[PDB]
Amino acid sequence: LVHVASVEKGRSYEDFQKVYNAIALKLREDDEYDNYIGYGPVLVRLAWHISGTWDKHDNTGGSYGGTYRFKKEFNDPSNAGLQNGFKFLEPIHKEFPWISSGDLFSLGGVTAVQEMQGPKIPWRCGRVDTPEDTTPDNGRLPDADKDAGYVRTFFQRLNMNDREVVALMGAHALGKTHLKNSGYEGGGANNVFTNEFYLNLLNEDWKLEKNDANNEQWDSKSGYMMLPTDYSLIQDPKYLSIVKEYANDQDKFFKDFSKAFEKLLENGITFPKDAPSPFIFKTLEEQGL
Ligand code: HEM
Repeated sequence: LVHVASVEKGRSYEDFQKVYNAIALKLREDDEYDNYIGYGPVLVRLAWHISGTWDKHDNTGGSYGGTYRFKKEFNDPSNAGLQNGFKFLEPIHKEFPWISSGDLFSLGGVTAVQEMQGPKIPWRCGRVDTPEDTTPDNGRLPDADKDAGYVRTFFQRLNMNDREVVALMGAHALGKTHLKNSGYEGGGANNVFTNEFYLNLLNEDWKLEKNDANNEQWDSKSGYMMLPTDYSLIQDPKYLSIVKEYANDQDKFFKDFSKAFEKLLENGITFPKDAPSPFIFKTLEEQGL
């Protein structure tokens, strides 16, 4: 199964920077969502969930086909709450109807991370919408109530190693859990990209509590929380070493996150040898906008 990237006809860096800017401007404007968190975190989650269906064994799923637009994937219980991100992007797509759905969803994630003062994430175009029958079945996204062994094994399907996994999980510094979406409640409600996930794991006094949905979670008196899969990163000796590294080196975390997140967004896609190189978008701030 081969998915070859194909650049939207006649489009170049300037076209994609315009789309970036439209998303970034809307992020700034629609700032009231989720008690003033804004849409940044839910867009990062959307990019991850559309990519995280990938299976290295047969090259099914992944960001290429834009299949989240189809009912089966849109209504995956693991995707509860992402409709809010989809709605955010819908007027963007109407203004730029030439962009593919996978390109839009993935670009949304890049734009959100950058606009939240995260690292630059190189991004490549050319995902092509594929038909409804290529939509992966539900159940390929991970459970939260599990341990380190589960996390490790799970991410092997996505061709991610221990360092990639720990880097990617740092995105949990963003946003929050919502009881109605996932059965977990709480979080920092933060919309600036930092390495604070690692600092919080190492520095907070964590208590194992049961929430209103009857699920266990780790809570601190500061008001932070961790999922069991989050906490597993300090229970496993290999993960713990990497957690400590990122807690003590913000730049290293940024660099590793950028590489891992691009890889996540590109899994399953074959780029022809004459495909454009990756784009690095300027932020609104860099443009003076
Ligand atoms: C074992 C892997 C993972 C599990 C079990 C997991 C689980 C969850 C759950 C249960 C929520 C709360 C959803 C809700 O209630 O609204 C959440 C939120 C989030 N996740 Fe993960 N996640 C995982 C990996 C990742 C990765 C790899 C990324 C990105 C690189 C990511 C980014 C986020 C973001 C940004 C939010 C906040 C969304 C919001 O504020 O609306 N997650 N995750």
